[PDB]
Amino acid sequence: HHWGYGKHNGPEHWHKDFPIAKGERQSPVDIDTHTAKYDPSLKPLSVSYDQATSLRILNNGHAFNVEFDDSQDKAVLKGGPLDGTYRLIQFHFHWGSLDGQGSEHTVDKKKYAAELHLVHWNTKYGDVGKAVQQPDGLAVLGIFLKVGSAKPGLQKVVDVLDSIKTKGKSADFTNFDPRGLLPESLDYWTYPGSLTTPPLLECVTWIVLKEPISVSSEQVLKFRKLNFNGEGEPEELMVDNWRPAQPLKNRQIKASFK
Ligand SMILES: NS(=O)(=O)c1ccc(C(=O)NCc2cccc(F)c2F)cc1
Ligand SMILES: [Hg+2]
Ligand SMILES: [Zn+2]
Repeated sequence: HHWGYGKHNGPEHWHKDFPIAKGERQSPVDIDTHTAKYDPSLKPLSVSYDQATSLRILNNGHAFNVEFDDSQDKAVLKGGPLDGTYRLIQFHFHWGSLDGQGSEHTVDKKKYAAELHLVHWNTKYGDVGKAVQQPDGLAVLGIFLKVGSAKPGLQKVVDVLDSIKTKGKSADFTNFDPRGLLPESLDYWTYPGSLTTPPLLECVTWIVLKEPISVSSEQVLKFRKLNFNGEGEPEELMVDNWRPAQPLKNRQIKASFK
């Protein structure tokens, strides 16, 4: 019926309902570090999340989103390859059933345990709905998660997963600081792409950070205990909610570092 990540409604089937799946600037892609162009004109990212107002966390089937109040320029992203101000609307993760898979983007074919996506929308468009209809409507900050030492800033997220085990569940999630999920360095790669889930709109400027953050095995394990299904339905563990790398086509991956 609806799309998913299973054998019968997974990524290989999406093109039937969303023709854009075989488009020209689809994501994710493999970042070949030896062919990525170091661009001296790329400016440093400006991540201002000091006034971020998280509101709730919900399991929407597919993944879990932490939503933010984007009624005003509270948490924004500017700089880098971006033009204008982009407001943070939500963040979510993609992870695997095993530590050796989970990320959507790969670096030199290397997959990480998971990938964090901080989704922002261009303010010049007034609302997210309009922004998705534009080639530069969204900017997603992608951060790789590697299994190692626990990330303290991620623990609040992990503790609440129990209350949103199944599809449709949500819980109040206020006062969460997104800054706790950032690596030390903001060096990044960038390329024009798309949403990695249906509708797969090609409205995204991807900003993938070079430095991954580390999370403990216990932290990643809790992600894996979530359910794709809603209460009262057969249990399907929410794992491997990632889309395989797509062809780069006529695109150039630029790097903010040499
Ligand atoms: N993993 S990712 O960062 O690429 C990604 C980010 C956001 C969304 C999203 O907001 N989807 C819902 C959505 C999007 C467009 C139009 C809609 F109607 C809608 F519901 C999907 C994928
Ligand atoms: Hg678009
Ligand atoms: Zn995502």
